Amino acid sequence: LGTENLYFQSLQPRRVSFRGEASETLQSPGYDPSRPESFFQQSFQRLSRLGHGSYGEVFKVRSKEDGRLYAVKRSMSPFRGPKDRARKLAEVGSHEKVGQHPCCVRLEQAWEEGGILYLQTELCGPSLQQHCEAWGASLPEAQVWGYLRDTLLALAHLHSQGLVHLDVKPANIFLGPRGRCKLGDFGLLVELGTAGAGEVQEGDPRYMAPELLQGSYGTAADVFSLGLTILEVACNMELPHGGEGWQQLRQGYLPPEFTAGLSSELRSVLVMMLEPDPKLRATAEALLALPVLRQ
Ligand SMILES: CNC(=O)c1nn(C)c2c1C(C)(C)Cc1cnc(Nc3ccc(N4CCN(C)CC4)cc3)nc1-2
Repeated sequence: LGTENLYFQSLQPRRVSFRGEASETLQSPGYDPSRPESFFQQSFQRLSRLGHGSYGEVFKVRSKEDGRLYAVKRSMSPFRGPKDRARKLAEVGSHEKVGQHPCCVRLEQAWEEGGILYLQTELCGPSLQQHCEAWGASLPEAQVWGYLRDTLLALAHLHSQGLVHLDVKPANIFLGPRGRCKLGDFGLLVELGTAGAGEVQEGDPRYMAPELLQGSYGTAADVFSLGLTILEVACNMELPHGGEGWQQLRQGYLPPEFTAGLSSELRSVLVMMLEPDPKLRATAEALLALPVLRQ
């Protein structure tokens, strides 16, 4: 990748896909390629900004094609070059590899224009982080068990295919109707056994599995991250980025000032998920087999 001819070469949208229909031309009611506005500008009603960061922005939109609501994630600035472009496009690939699942945020379509990547997904509710902020307290365990089960279902789906999300956290879990949720943000997702060697994009340090400090990547890392995710939302407990507390949470410590009110059942499951040794840590499939996590 770091050596292509025409390294610097950079107008109308091109579909990004699983090599099915695409590579392809896009069309839409409201879109005329000879007008200078982008496909995104012409083909959607932009309703609000749902999120933003160094990556770009996510908008709530209404599609002019079907009049339905979606989210569109748009990258910040034109591709830096071939490696940046490949890195960003790989998020679409990760969706293709994951495939559709009721506990994963669904990708509807993706395209690039003018060096910008656009991912149009289903519109979900707020993140679990945002939900906890609105609640202003610990979530009732009845809510927690549902979110735990749904995100475990998502992880089992990824893990069965040798995929690791690597950034499981409340901010990347989105609420659905009637108590469900979905795992999203596949930007850091990796397929084990494929380079880059030291497949090095790092998730949020608050939720990182301890074995990742020595580069031991595996599906078990996601189970640990989800354990801390659920601990945080069930206890309204801020997680340390580092220091003594960060180490203790990775040595089996459950702070009594925060966790004394957990049911024995939920505590028991969290201990399984937070096991420091990834070889001993429960798998998502194994957790989902526990009667307490049944349908
Ligand atoms: C890197 N970022 C993302 O992947 C990402 N961020 N958001 C906010 C979304 C994504 C996805 C996973 C790519 C797609 C998506 C799909 N749906 C939502 N829904 C949503 C709804 C409401 C809100 N809020 C409403 C109240 N507000 C003050 C803003 C937060 C945030 C997100 N968010 C998103």
